Amino acid sequence: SQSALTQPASVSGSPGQSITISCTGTSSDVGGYIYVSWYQQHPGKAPKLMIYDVSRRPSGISDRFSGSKSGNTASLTISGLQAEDEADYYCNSYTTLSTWLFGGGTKVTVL
Amino acid sequence: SQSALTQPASVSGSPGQSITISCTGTSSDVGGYIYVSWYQQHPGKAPKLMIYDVSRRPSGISDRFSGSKSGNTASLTISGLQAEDEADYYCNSYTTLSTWLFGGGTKVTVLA
Amino acid sequence: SEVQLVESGGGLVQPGGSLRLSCAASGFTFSSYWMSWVRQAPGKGLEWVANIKPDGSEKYYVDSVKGRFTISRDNAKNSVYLQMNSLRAEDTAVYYCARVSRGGSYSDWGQGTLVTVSSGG
Amino acid sequence: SEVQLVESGGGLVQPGGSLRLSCAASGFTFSSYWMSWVRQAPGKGLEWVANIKPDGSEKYYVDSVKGRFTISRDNAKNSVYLQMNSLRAEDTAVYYCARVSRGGSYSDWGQGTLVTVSSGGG
Amino acid sequence: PKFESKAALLAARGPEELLCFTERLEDLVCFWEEAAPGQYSFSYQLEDEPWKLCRLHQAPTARGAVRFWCSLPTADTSSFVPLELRVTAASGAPRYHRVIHINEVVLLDAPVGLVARLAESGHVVLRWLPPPETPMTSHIRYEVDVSAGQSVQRVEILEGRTECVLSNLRGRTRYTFAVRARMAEPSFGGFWSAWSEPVSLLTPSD
Amino acid sequence: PKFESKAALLAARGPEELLCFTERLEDLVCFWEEAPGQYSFSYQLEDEPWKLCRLHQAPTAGAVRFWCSLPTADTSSFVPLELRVTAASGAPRYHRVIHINEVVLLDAPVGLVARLADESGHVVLRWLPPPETPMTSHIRYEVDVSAGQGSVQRVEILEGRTECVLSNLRGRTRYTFAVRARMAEPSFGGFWSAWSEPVSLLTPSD
Repeated sequence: SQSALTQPASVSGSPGQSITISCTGTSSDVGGYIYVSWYQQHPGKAPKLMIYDVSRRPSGISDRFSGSKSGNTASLTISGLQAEDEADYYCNSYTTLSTWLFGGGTKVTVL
Repeated sequence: SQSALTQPASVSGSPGQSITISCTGTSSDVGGYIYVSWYQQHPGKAPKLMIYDVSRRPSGISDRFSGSKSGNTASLTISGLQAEDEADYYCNSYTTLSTWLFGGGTKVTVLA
Repeated sequence: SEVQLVESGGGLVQPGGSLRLSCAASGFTFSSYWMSWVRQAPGKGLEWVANIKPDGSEKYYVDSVKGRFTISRDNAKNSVYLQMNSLRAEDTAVYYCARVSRGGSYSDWGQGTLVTVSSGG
Repeated sequence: SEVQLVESGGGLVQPGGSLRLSCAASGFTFSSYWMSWVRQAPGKGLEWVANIKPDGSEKYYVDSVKGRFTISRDNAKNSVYLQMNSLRAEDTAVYYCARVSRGGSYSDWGQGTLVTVSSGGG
Repeated sequence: PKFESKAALLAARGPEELLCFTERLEDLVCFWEEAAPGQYSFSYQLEDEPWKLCRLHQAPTARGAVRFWCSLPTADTSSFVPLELRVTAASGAPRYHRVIHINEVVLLDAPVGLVARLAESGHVVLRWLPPPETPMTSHIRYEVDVSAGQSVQRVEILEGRTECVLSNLRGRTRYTFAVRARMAEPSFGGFWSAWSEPVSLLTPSD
Repeated sequence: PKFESKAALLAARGPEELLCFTERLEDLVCFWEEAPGQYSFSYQLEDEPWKLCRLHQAPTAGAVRFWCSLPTADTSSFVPLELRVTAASGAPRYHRVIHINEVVLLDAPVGLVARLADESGHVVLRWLPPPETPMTSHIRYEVDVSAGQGSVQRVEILEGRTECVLSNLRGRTRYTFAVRARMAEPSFGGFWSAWSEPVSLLTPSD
């Protein structure tokens, strides 16, 4: 299968602190297009769109969530960490193979 | 699936010595019929009939191989153990369910 | 936020078996958006499976389902379909229906329908 | 010695696929003996699969194979057959053809044909 | 003691033909009866084994007839294999020629412990035990005989079941019951055993 | 400077209609040219409510060009972008529904070189993809073949391939070659770019 984008297995932080999740691919996907998005998933629930087009937010998403990318690595930043932010986070990118590719996923834990 | 007849995982012995392989079932199979047989299988080869009808030998089987059973347990004894005897050994029995049931198999190893 | 996606058609199936998933859409102009299927094996991550053009003239699949899965849609019935033939054990997952929006992002998700591919001991 | 059993029809198959095994017999009066199929998963033990009457009027199967496998025979061609439908991964084994003899024992064995059920395509 | 009784039973059915039967699937006896005495040779072929000769025995039966029997060696009593038999007169003439399987000529003992009892119901319940010292009782089917007048009733009992509930029986009659057994297992076969010891019972009225 | 060149290119083809194009899939400009008059430019993205775009105007000399540069936040792909140009009188001037990923206009290919083959005699053309453009593998090309005096030949180049070998050319003629590019990826689309800088070559004789 096509190898999923590389995300850290897990990141942790205290409430109020800021954390960042990385999403590394190639210049054939992440570094080749602006079509990069981020998703949040709580246990037993459907994924939720947090960031699209690298840095854009949907109408109901908090400004604590921000996105960026440099080179072939996209980054999701969560400022003012809260207990409700404890979830799985996935990135997604368009590829040269006319496919869409998710990342491995990052388990966020709040202390 | 139907649980295989209980055989020891592996038995070993020195050349010249005698070893015995056990085959435990119930009174509905091993202890219910005389239709108990033993088979020998060398690595990469097809199995070979050593004993049939509990104690009978086919033509060309060494008399070093002997079979018997008491209660619900059949036993295969190999006297004068040799290097060529190193193989897997399976027992087989008719069952009340009109099926035939192999044992788990026993690995015989001869130490020099 | 009124947008709703409801999957259907999952269940248990023998390996090699067939299965057809359905996704009823409402709350938006269905015929002008790409639709997608995304699956998630229990305890595992998200995996993109298939996309389909609004008019269905172009279709793309993840490698492992090509020749086995077929995505389709009925704009008059506001539905997306995923025909799953020759099902394998590794196809066992929760299958999500998703609306493709800005930048190809998946703005709306269904609750997913569970597909289990196994045999009996 | 004079008795010979040659299996055929094995190979790779996708799960759910079908496969038909054949066993050509020679060296004995084929039509007056029970015939049997025994399989062996790689590194595992022997497992009885099916028996068939000399006239083919009675057939028996191991439980996990009922409704999926069908044993048959053609006495005029001295052959035993095993139709295997809806193949599972646990059906992956070397399938032996055996002649049933005294006390139901398997006096003669074929060399076996390999049946592999997998998907691969990683 | 049990052989002659079973032999006479088989002699009762087709006294002229060749009769072979097994009791424990580790034995075989073939026997035929003729009018009084000729000399014969008993030969048999098992599986792939070469033809062998069986030592033929002879003894007179009351009413002056002679019984010729051969008790096959235990080593040659294997099941699920063709056993060809050939009885040849000393002249070279053929007397008998059969091909049997040991597992298909089973003759069990008669069932035991037959009990008849009434059910508030006016129905008769029969209960019995399988033939003693016999393994695999579960694969034995039975047949019960119901007789009153001068005149019978035969009921088939499925394998493993050792009891029978009878209805439609005439009131205030004296019924007598008996039950015999035989192998019913798919891979086995044989002949009906002798009838068990009978039991009687007087039914109630309407 | 690069916008005006591409605008004039699109103006040459269908001067009357509304012209929209993107360069980096992060931008969009729609423009039309007329013989000044007042208009209102409105657009609807995805399902978002209708927005108004600040409409600009400038003379081309004497025609006037009206263009709107969409906000970068509203330049998303794979979603319907409905456009409506309405006159100040309320009369409708234009009405289009486009996809941003389907109106790509790349730069012209560069580094076009024409050469004879070592022993063959045939002409091989080689060029480079449009500069500062990602995803080169999904760009297909078209080369133009022209000869002097009185005369045109178009050859389609498959995506990713940046060279062409031409046969069947007339001997001792002066050929001139040019190459343009466009998006060929299934999920994308657009228009032919401007021709590259041309190159000439004199063929040997047949």
